[PDB]
Order: sequence, then structure tokens, then C-alpha cells
Amino acid sequence: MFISRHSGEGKFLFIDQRATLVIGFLPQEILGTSFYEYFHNEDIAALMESHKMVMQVPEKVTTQVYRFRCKDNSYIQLQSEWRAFKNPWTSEIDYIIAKNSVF
Repeated sequence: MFISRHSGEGKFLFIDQRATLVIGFLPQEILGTSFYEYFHNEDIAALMESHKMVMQVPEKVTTQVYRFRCKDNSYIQLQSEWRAFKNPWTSEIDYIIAKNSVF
């Protein structure tokens, strides 16, 4: 229900308008941070494996429904569709598009 874009490492590069109402973070506090900073302890291992497969195959990867820590340090449930785009000259990832559905 909100879109974010990340580096190959998971660092937030962009968040759209709709996210602050959901996760409570303003853009300037979340941009530059890794998305490993917000994953619930119960889900970070499974989400890292999804991040691995995203960096390896040029295909959509849908995560499990995971918990994302909001600004008040409570959690919300998200399911994200991830896809990385590699630069054809350096093989580096320009960004990973993240479509985050909220529950």
C-alpha cells in the first residue's frame, strides 16, 4: 500500500507519501537507514534470505507477512514485493523496488 526503494544493501533510498501515516517515520528519519533496523526479531532471518534471492535472480520476490517496527516501537504487519535492477555496465544494483502491502 506504500512504495519504498532500497540500495543493494537495504538502505532506504526513497519512501512515498503514504508510508508515514502507516509506519510513523518521517522520510528524513528513515532514509539512509537499513531495513534490517526495523524487522521483527522473528522475521529478520527469513527476510534476509528473501533479500539474497532478490539480489541473485532478476525476478519479483514476495516476502512472507512480517512485522515492521513503527516509530512508537510497536509493530505492523507487511508483505512486500521486492525486485532489484542491476546496472548493465557495472553489474551493481541501482535500486530495489519495494511494494509494501499493509495489514
